[PDB]
Amino acid sequence: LGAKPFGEKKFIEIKGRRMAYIDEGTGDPILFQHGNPTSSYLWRNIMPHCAGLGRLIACDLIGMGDSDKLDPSGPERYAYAEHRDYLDALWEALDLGDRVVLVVHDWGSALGFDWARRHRERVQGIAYMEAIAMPIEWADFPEQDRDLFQAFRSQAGEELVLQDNVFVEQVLPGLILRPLSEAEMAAYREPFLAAGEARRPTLSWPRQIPIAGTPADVVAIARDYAGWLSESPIPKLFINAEPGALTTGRMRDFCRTWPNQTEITVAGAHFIQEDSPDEIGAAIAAFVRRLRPA
Ligand SMILES: [Br-]
Ligand SMILES: [Ca+2]
Ligand SMILES: [Ca+2]
Ligand SMILES: [Ca+2]
Repeated sequence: LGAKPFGEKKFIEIKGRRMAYIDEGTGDPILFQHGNPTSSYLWRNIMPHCAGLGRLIACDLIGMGDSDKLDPSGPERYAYAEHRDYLDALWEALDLGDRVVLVVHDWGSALGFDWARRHRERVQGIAYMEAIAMPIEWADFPEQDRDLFQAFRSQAGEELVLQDNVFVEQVLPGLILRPLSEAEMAAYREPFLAAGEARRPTLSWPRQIPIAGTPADVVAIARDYAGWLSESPIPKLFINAEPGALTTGRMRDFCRTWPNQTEITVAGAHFIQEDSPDEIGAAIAAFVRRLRPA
């Protein structure tokens, strides 16, 4: 529990942009990456469990958290390839070394799994949850939000997201089992208080999801790391959720097939970090300890 952020935000300029992140401690980094429509804040009650286990880092994706907005912004801004271009340069700047443990969720898993494949030699371990593990079909998508997501990927997505901020105000609270506090909702809605383009990142993300073959570039990237992950001996901690949301059904069947993997299930829907922060935190800290004996 806790509405307070973990650590203090530091800033660094990337491709003329300036991105925000948390960088606490020393040693090999334990990289936590949030997805849509959150920020580093999502890991505020989990990162504490890893204290003294390494350099704890949580980056705010471009256009998200305290990171700068891209401008001009529009229907083509914030696609996956653009977020990766900024995340790659941010991770390079932070001098992470070659024994990085990745802790990912949602789009962070898409970005994390991809970076991991491209930089496999540098990856010590991967702890993932409610992730985009492979390209999917609509039938694999959580039914309660299926029509809503098909709507984000239609001309109605602009009104829903840019005008009404649906992903932050409806999706987020809706996929967390416990009632959030006033301060916790403030921290999540802060980067998107302004109607219009400031919220563009939270609409471009659902349009990037590799569902029913589109978009093709993202599908290919996901087909890429899913293939790789299924055969990689890199240690993995799969934090499964009940009832879970995204990583259930076929995708979960698939993830349960990955090598050298430890699994645990915690209570939660999608943004499970809000429902079982300590169960998740404890597990990750244990995972890292076994990966870093001493
Ligand atoms: Br999304
Ligand atoms: Ca070293
Ligand atoms: Ca429908
Ligand atoms: Ca709820």
